[PDB]
Amino acid sequence: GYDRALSIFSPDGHIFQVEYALEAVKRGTCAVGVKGKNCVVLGCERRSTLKLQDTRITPSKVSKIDSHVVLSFSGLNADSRILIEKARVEAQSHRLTLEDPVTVEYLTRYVAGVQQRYTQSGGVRPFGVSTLIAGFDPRDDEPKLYQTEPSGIYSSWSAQTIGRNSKTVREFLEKNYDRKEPPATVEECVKLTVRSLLEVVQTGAKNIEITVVKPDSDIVALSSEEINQYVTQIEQEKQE
Amino acid sequence: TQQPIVTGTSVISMKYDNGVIIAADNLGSYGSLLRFNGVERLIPVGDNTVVGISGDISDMQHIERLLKDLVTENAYDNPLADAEEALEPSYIFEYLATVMYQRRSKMNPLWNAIIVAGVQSNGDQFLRYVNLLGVTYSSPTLATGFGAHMANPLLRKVVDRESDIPKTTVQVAEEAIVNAMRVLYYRDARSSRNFSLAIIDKNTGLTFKKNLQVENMKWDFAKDIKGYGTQKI
Amino acid sequence: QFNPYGDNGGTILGIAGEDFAVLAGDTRNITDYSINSRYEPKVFDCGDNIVMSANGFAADGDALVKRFKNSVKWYHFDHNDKKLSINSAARNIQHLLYGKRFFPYYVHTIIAGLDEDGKGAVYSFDPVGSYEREQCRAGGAAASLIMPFLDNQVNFKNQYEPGTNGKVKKPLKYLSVEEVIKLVRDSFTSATERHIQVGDGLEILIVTKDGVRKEFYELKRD
Amino acid sequence: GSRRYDSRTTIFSPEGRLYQVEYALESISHAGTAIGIMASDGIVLAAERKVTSTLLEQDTSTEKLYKLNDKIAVAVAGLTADAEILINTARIHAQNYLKTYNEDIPVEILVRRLSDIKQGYTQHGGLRPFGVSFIYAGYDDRYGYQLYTSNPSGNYTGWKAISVGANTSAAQTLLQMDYKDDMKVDDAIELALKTLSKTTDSSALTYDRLEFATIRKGANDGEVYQKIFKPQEIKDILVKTGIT
Amino acid sequence: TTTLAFRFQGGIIVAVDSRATAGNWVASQTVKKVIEINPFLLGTIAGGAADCQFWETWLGSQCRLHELREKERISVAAASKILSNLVYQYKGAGLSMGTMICGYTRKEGPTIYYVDSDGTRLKGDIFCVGSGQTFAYGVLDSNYKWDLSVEDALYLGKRSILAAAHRDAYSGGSVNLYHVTEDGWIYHGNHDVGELFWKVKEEEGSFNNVIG
Amino acid sequence: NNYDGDTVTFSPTGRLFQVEYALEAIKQGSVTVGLRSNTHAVLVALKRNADELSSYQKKIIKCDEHMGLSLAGLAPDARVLSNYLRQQCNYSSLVFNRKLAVERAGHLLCDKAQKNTQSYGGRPYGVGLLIIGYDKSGAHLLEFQPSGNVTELYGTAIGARSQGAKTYLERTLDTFIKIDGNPDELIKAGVEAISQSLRDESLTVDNLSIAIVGKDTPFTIYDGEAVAKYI
Amino acid sequence: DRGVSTFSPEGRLFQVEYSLEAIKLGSTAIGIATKEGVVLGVEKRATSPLLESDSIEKIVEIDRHIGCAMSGLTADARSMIEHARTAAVTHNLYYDEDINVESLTQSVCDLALRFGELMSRPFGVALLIAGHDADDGYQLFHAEPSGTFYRYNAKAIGSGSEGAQAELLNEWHSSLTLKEAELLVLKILKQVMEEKLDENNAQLSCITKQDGFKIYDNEKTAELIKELKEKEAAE
Amino acid sequence: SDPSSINGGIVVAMTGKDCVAIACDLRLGSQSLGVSNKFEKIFHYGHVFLGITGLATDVTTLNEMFRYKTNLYKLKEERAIEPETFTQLVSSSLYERRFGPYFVGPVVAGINSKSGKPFIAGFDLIGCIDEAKDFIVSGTASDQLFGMCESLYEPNLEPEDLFETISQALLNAADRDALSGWGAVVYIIKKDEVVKRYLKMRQD
Amino acid sequence: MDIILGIRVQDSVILASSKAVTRGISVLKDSDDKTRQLSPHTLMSFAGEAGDTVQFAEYIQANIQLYSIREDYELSPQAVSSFVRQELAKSIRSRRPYQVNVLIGGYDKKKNKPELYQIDYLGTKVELPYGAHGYSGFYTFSLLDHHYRPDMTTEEGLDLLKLCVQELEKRMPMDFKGVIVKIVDKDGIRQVDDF
Ligand SMILES: *[B]([O])([O])[C]([C][C]([C])[C])[N]C(=O)[C]([C]C1=[C][C]=[C][C]=[C]1)[N]C(=O)C1=[C]N=[C][C]=N1
Ligand SMILES: [Mg+2]
Ligand SMILES: [Mg+2]
Ligand SMILES: [Mg+2]
Ligand SMILES: [Mg+2]
Repeated sequence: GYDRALSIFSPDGHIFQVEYALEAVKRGTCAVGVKGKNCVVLGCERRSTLKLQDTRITPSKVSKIDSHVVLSFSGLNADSRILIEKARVEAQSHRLTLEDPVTVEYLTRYVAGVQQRYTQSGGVRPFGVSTLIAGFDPRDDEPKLYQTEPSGIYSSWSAQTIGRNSKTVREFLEKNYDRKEPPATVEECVKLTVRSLLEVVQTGAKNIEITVVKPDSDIVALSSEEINQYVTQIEQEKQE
Repeated sequence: TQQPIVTGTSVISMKYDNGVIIAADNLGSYGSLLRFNGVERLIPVGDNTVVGISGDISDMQHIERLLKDLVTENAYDNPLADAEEALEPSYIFEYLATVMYQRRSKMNPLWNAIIVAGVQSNGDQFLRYVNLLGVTYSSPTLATGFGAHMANPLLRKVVDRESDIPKTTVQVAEEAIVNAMRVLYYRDARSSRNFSLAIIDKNTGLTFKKNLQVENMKWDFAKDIKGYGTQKI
Repeated sequence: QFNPYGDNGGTILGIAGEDFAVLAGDTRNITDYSINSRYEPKVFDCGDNIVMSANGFAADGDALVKRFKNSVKWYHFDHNDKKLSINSAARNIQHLLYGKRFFPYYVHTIIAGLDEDGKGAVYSFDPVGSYEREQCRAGGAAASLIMPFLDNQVNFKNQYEPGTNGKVKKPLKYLSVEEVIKLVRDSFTSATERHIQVGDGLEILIVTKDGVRKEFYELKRD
Repeated sequence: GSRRYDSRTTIFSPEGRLYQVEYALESISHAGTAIGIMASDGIVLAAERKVTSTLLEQDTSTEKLYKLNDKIAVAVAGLTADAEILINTARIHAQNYLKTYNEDIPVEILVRRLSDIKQGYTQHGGLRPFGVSFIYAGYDDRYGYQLYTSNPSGNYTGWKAISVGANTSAAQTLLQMDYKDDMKVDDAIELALKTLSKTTDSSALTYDRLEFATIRKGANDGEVYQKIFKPQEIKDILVKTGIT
Repeated sequence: TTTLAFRFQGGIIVAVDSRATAGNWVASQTVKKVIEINPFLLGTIAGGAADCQFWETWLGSQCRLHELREKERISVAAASKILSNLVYQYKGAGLSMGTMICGYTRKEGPTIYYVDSDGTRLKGDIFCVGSGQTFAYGVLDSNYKWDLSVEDALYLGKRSILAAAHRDAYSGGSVNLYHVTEDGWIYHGNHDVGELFWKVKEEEGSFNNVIG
Repeated sequence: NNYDGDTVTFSPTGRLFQVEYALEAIKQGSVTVGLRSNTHAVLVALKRNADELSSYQKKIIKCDEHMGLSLAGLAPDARVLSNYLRQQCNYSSLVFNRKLAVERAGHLLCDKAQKNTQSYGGRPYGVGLLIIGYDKSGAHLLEFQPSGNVTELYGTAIGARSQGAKTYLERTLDTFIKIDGNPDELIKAGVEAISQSLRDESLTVDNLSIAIVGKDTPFTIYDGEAVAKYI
Repeated sequence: DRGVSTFSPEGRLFQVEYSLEAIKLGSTAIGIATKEGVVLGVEKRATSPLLESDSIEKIVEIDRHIGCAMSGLTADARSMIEHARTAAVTHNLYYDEDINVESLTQSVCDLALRFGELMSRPFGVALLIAGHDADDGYQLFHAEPSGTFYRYNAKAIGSGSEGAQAELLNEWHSSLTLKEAELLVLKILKQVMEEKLDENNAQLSCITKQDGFKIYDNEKTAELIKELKEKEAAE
Repeated sequence: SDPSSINGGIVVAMTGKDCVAIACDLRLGSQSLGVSNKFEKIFHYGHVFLGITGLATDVTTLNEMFRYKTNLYKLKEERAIEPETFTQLVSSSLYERRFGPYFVGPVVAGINSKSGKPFIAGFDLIGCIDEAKDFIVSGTASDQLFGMCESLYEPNLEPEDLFETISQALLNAADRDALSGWGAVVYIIKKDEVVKRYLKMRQD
Repeated sequence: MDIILGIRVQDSVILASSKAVTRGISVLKDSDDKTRQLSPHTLMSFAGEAGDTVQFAEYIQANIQLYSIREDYELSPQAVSSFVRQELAKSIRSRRPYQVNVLIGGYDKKKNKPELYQIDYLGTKVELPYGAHGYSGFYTFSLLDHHYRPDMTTEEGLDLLKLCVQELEKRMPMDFKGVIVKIVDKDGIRQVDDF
């Protein structure tokens, strides 16, 4: 078998293949995650260079791992499918052996472990993907939002963004998001998520995707018209 | 798992004051057929050890090759192969015992009973048994097959415990072995008159005697035995 | 068909004292109705103040003891010459035995020594690794003859105090090393009388804080 | 040892791109243009054969349009030999699904499987990727008529109308201009041929330089028919639309 | 062997006998048939001694690894399923095991799982396992209520083992009592049958058949 | 230069640079001394510390009751090779009821190190070893190099500044060989030998490490206040 | 290019030396051993204020009597911790006892050099393994990706290591109490950290014979930080 | 115990003038217990018809297997498989499981689309081809079917006459077998039309 | 385990499964649910050798749930039954086969029809209006042959099911401790708590 060490250290103590995998994430479309008091919202960018697309059948950016957990990403699209599949398998495997669905932290730890394994295995390159994993633990009403990256490190976030122009939207969230009092309702949380994407997206038409996840496996994806109403309200308030 | 085909019968042995004696007949039986009359079942290893083997002859020949190969391997990169780092009886036995137990553990045994007789570097007598099951034991007298039932009782009258070993000379010990071989020829239906005997002494070394025969047999009284009870003529 | 198991007879006995422990075993080795050896050592010093015996099928018995002695050696290498405690040895032996669960070592194993508080300890095993610490245990061919005698004379079972008539039990006073050796010798003499696979000689290993001492006694040779 | 000669096909550039994938896409950009157009009542697949000869036996030839099963077909752009390896794998995958569930494979599931195979060659194994881009035209009872594309990266996307191979930039602009949602198959046939006729590097578009196919519900009652056009049938539709 | 465990108002009662036999030979009267997996999990054992000891000792190692990895104690359901999935791999090989995995957690409450070497895994309120299980069931079923005091429930478990120890030839020796609560298990002593029988006979007025 | 990328490449003058670079790791390592008489064999090792808060790296490893070694270079490689010796000594005991000869132990180490110098992918061992032992032919001392070369000697030293101790032993050859039935005097000669390799630092209680094996003396290691006698 | 297990002309493994440079870029971790216990402390170093700092797990339990702190590429440490936990529990299964801290450390270090062309590169993380056993008492070990481990009375690893180690040189003595050690870790962490030290961006832990390994709460650490400020202002 | 007679069932095939016929019963049972009366044993891949008797799980498995293989054949060959070629494919597929065989009794029937020649064939469980001119029988009442076919059959029968012969052969054979019956189906096959007829028979 | 029944009526599928779990001479439990929900509109009951039954059912459950998440779509009962059959057909020629018989009751939301499939451990699939495994069918099929009509309501189906259980309770030797009844229709799966 092909055993070649592709991910290796350099004189300055860097693993370039892992760092170049982050550059692939930097190229990817923007993804954002914001958690409220009783909800989490995942926002995603759709680049409008691709028109004449069939939005019914085109792979959606936000993927369900289980009925209570979701995964969005920035980076290579093909690579993301492999992580999502493994995660979905592990979710069912956990239910089978532990007789309880995965916690969001556990699912994140697994996905992050897979990414890490690909940074010190022979004959493989790292995943060019960073993920945002969000949801609610079984029988728990506390919102959860985690991030992973090609190196394999993971951590929890009150709010976070990844992908192209993520530096700008992270700047927005850092001043607008208050920890002492987060978005109390679903509306407030979605509004803040759409606002943060509007700093980068360009047009607020079919370029913004929103997915709301609530406790007890209550996940729903917003339509074009529903999102367009948020876009209208934000700009009308801005004209002042 | 197999069955033994061509087989060798008893191997008998005992310790004496300055060494050990071992003996075995020259027959290779094929069931009830006394097929091969010139089979050597005592195999010397160096000038200080003799391995006596009973049971399956094809497996005996395999073991013979293993020992021959052991001497070759010991000589490799060994300037003291004919001195301090020569093969000892204890080394040769433990090797065989390892093999026998390994083979029984794979359910494919070497169908043999083996007695390793010899003298160690420090002059100590070595005599130990091992068989197809990997079972091992030592005793002042050791015997396989029918020998266990008929030879041991006779040899144990000479050396009954450890303290009787220094009191037993080579002449007395050899006499007991030769007598035991005669008794086996009287009573073992798969034995032969012709046998080999080996003495390993700490002073006079290895003496290997071939083409010995059972002699001074009592048969004359047979003429007086008539019928099976009431018959007179 | 080839039968990979055999029965080499013999019998072993472990007794735990207050600050000592003994492991005894007869020196006879047999197959069927023949004697192989009148003196074939069966109880072994395995280092770290632990004595061991694996009675039943001698080939498996020797293999196990050999592997445990090996385990003691590698325990020193891997853990900075640390002394292997009797409880740790017992657990290790369970894994050696259960490792061959589907092709067992056909033996009844007993180990003896001192625990980490300096008190006498005896551990007993079945062929497939089940074990248990005990104050008293006989194993092997004549175990059925000896154990009841030990229940009576070591643990004072079915014994009460005169005058009270079944109300007050006999108090469980401790036994000295001289008192234990008397019970061991009588156990084997009695077993020798009624069991054909027991006889020739008795070898006792006594374990104390000072080390491992040996004692040998003659038994009937018929 | 052998390390000296290893090209390292599965690594990132400093910019975060997969060298071999990018170069494979450059190879595909020189391949004959293939167009897929999806309508309300069917799908059209059109493709241009590359600089043919008069002595090429056309009626028995097949380099662009392949049949995966009765419901799904693909248009190829790139190395034909590479494509056939993947096509045979896809045919087997469809049959495995049919054997397992006793139902025809959904289009997306087949597309995802092939796309995952391509992905694997970019992440592990040290082998070169497949220099192939597919247009998948298919039908199932869940999503109805569907158009997909996959490329050497193993990334796939859904489309209403799409082109692969040469002059996709020019071709996509023309499709984006004249395509409408309420369009029908007959109109889509005309759009496909008109788009090729303008983007082609040849002097004139003729029947012998084309492969054509449709997936219609235009079949006796509720069922789907695949029609791989014959040379004479391509010649007739070229006259009908008014190109020749 | 006789082992039982039942759920009630004050948590779980676990009671076992102490005898081990090889044919008609009594091998031991002092066997520990309750295994302390952790401060909140107990495992009973019946059938093959080595199989039971080895794998329930092994189970404790797997449960300890779980709480190191997950920063949270293992559930009774998950602990029981680790064991049942393990023995299922060995199905047909000849393992002989009958166990109750007994414990308490916040999410589950007091829970008992019966696990067996055929691969059977059952949640339930009452279980009796072993050669003398039928004798234990007789006493237990006729006297069981949810509203029992810790003191009365402990006696019922003790008395049910005694009943089986008397009638079943392969049960006896002594009775080990455990009480599992919200705050973990509590040991309630070794009770020799040789003394317990005469004590119960006199005080309870039972066993009028036997002479004493 | 162009021929040092891997172990599978000879240079134009017939040199193996990766093996020579592995040899260089030994010279960087702390000094250790070996010497023997007819009755006993002694190892003396100068242990090295990272700083004042750190412990002193152990230099001597036991292989059997009658054999052990001291290391200089990559310590993990010494752990791999000593583990191999432990197994080989142990195989000889279990199978042949025979204590492994020190000469044969050297032959096994040579052949193990060699395979790593001829195959692609792997690397040479980065450590040198001094093996002492007492077998059926008396006391022995070996010097192992990761090129594969093993050498039986009366005395020697390896590591940094080892040339000083090696010269001392070369002068003292006739004296220390005659130290029979006297372990303390043989150790004294070893401690005096390793002292010739010292600069700036001197032998302290937790710095020095001594090991010995002999006729009626199992392989035992001395550290701490047990070696204060010899300072 | 060049081999992964290649020696430099100086006699060092290139990849091992390069991994040590990655560890220097990592966040600071400090360990101090005493007769009353061993203290472990780390710098969390959150990349952004939106990152929930309590989810940063750079101090980890291996067993009840052994703890661990890390520095460098912390993702690489997960398999090392898993191996350590398995080794600790497995030894308890085989020997019915706690495993020696040194033996546990040795087991972890055996993985270090299992790389070639096994894993494709060395670990890019250093570990401070602290614990207690009956034989050698309270211990602190430093486990590198070279496969080498040193025992220490006190040790600092990460970006501010050489500056912290010099401070530990002067401050450490054999009669330190546990409380004194806790404050000393906080003192040195505060000195080498970029951002201002508080309970949210720094974490403490300890291992004692009685209570075993414990990660300190943010409320408990906050008091020790407040206790530190007062005693420094006292003179 | 005997796999070939757990579920029960029968198949028969016959040749006529420019036509072939294949028929089967509808029973599926578990020994004495009748379970299903809709279990058809005749399948078709294009114009080639395959009847399969024996163990029901293998009947189903092999149908799915030959559907699989004939579909791939058609995609690659760009034409439907013929009866002669399919017969070889069945034989090959059965023999590859020589020492772990499918417990079945297959029967092929059809008309070659190019030559127009009627074709029938039978197999044993491991793949041996019996290519008969007149008729093929299979199943638990094979003895009965042999007796009926050998007496009732004559060559060159017209499609509508051939229907009567094969139907009477099946029905009367099934009525002397405990594990066969519970309904019956008859396929009459001509070069470009195929008629399927369900027969009324005794339901015991 | 012992008795599992199934009946497909006009607009639903009803599965009935015994509650008893007997090991040897003791009834260990009298409230055991011998079924698993594979998907919102598909239910599988099971009976066979101890251990194998649950292990197989949960394994199938996990696989169908995995498919549902991956495609965001529910498989048809026909598709699920075919998947289950293949697993059992694969199993029968394994080293140690799954010794499990199953009934799969589902409501096809596409065709708006209830569907009942009977599959034995060999992988023998049949679609039926009513089905049973083990010795149950020997009593119940004759009753169902008489009374069943294809246009029965769910309430009529339950009455016909009661008549089956009464016959089993009268004539079968084993005390199976009653049955748990579950209904599968357009609205999903629900349990009849009083029976
Ligand atoms: B109990 O009777 O199941 C008991 C429990 C065991 C944990 C001690 N088992 C045994 O006593 C078995 C024999 C047996 C009797 C009745 C049913 C099943 C099994 N004995 C042993 O496992 C055993 C182990 N070592 C020595 C002697 N006996
Ligand atoms: Mg006698
Ligand atoms: Mg498990
Ligand atoms: Mg009939
Ligand atoms: Mg069936």
